[PDB]
Amino acid sequence: SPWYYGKVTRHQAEMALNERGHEGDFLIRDSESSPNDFSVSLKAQGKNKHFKVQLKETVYCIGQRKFSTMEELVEHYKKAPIFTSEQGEKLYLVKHLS
Amino acid sequence: SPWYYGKVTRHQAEMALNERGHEGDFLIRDSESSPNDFSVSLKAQGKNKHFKVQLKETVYCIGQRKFSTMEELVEHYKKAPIFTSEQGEKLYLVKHLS
Repeated sequence: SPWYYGKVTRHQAEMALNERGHEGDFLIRDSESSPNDFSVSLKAQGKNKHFKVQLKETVYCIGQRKFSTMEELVEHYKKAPIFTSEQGEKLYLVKHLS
Repeated sequence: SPWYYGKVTRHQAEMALNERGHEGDFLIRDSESSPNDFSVSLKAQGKNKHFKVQLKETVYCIGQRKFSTMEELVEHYKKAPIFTSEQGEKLYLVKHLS
């Protein structure tokens, strides 16, 4: 993800912008105040500004369950059944078709 | 994303499972019936079963706008202002801090 600078703090973002930033230069970093979100830190008018960007990450929903990644979904259904028949027959995922 | 097989149709998934699939083998493909979602196609009990997986993709929210990717967010704010002061001074993103 080329658009992401680094997990630098608000203060560290300012230090970088003060050292080598110019009008309109920006960086995108993890938010300190809200660790799962981001901040866009911008040099403008001789000052540094910070804008919060809230992330609602991906949700994979199947039946009544929700997973943040497809890998998690897959593993879950190797240990718990993805379908139980009415005869109680539990069907599980075993491995990917090559 | 190693977990994704391909944009094969329901019928093509069955053909692959019939040709070389065994009990518990599965593949994850785009859904035909709902193109932005997925389907898990599983061989179990000599039969092929298909399970819908709904995707709510990532949302990046900043102010009053929502974007599906950070790249889109960035481009948008190079053409429209990310902040307008009360003097009407429009601040835009220009480029990434190296």
